[PDB]
Amino acid sequence: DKVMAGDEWLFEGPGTYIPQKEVEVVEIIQATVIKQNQALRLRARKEC
Amino acid sequence: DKVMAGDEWLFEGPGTYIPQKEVEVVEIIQATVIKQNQALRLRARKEC
Amino acid sequence: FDREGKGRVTGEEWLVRSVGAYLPAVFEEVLDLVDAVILTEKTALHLRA
Repeated sequence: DKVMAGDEWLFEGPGTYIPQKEVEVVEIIQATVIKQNQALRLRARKEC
Repeated sequence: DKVMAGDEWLFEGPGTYIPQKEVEVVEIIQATVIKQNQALRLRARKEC
Repeated sequence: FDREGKGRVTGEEWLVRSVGAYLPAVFEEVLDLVDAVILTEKTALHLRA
């Protein structure tokens, strides 16, 4: 698979890309953090 | 007997081979250890 | 966990009380590393809801 267009959509999994300081698509985030007991609550959102 | 292929299988007994630091098949283990009273319990195993 | 909804996250489990197995994968462990408590002599559990 490969994409030549797009709105806002994140993805994880595979990888060969090297986080280039020039362009890493937008931003990069490594590793999996949350332990076992760490629970998370999320909100709807939206601005203005 | 002689083998030109194989998975994981160990064997003891005869010998003329000289434990070459280059290749000794995999690893080498000399002598018989356990005395009389030494009892041993083994487990199934398997990983991942 | 992006906006409002959850991407894929799932909370479910089961345990391997099996003897002999490395355990860690890709630097991280399963989630914890413990040896056998050597269980129940005359204890039990009370299950509620």
